[PDB]
Amino acid sequence: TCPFYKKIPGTGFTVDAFQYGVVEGCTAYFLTHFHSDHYAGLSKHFTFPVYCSEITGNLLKNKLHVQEQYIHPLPLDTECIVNGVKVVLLDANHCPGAVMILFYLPNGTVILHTGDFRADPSMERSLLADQKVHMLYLDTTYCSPEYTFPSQQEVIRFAINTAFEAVTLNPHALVVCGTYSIGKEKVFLAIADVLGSKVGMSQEKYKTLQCLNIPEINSLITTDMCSSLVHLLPMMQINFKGLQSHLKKCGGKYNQILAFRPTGWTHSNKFTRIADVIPQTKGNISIYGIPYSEHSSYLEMKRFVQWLKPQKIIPTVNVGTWKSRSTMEKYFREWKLEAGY
Ligand code: NI
Repeated sequence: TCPFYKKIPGTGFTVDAFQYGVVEGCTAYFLTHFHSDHYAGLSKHFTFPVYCSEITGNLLKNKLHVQEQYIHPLPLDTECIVNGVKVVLLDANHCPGAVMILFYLPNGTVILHTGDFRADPSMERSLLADQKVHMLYLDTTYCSPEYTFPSQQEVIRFAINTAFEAVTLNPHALVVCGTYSIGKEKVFLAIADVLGSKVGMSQEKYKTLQCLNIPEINSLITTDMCSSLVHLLPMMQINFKGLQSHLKKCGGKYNQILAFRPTGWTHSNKFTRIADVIPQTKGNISIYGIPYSEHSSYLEMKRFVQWLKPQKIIPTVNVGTWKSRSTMEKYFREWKLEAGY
């Protein structure tokens, strides 16, 4: 049974609600982005209309084989009418194709659903600037003040400088980057670019990347592993055994691996600056955990919400425990009292 925080009142609409069977009274199913916890239940046998971005629609068609007749892609930043209701899709600054959705209810209520997002001050000059929002369905992933991490720009600067230094010292070092979903593509693209290489990967991952409208992509990726000195592997393989085994397969082309695990937040963020991050090393293998987040930090979240001044907030993440729920509701009230709405 579909939970309440996935239904939009006064509409026939649900958001990221594909794992509950046919939802009573749902006439349109919105998908905010192509991450498995959100698309869970879509497949080629789905026969209701799906509304989403062009990119998300590319992945539904090619990866999950959803039939074209049920995929309704919408352009960003454009007022659109769905089943008698005005909607706008906005960039969520999450993974490729990820959107927030503004719903203009027939009774005059305005609702913003963030999907997954990383709040940014640039959002204060989108189409959100122009009108009041009554209800906010908020990505509360890191809604607590211990959740700090650097900008994405700082993290990429660290990774490029690290990779470039290592490979310039040793031209026989291989760089490996972990992945388990879309998002965070800048990590491996930035490093390949500084090294003058293409990124090598499996056919299945290359296929996924060909759906994402990245400019000049045919210039940056390849399935020819032998022509590439940046390789992508599944995240699960980014450990000493997995990497040793990979290094065996490269046929004595390489004698060292430098590997990156982009995580979200880890507790080593409570102590160590990005500048000061160090790898775990065993022999000729080193592994760096880097905190590349595609969700709001606590401070970025707070600033967006205090700018927006919603009358009601409904969290969409960390909803399963009373302690989590109580924690979030305390922060929302602090924010409201400090800013005066
Ligand atoms: Ni996500």
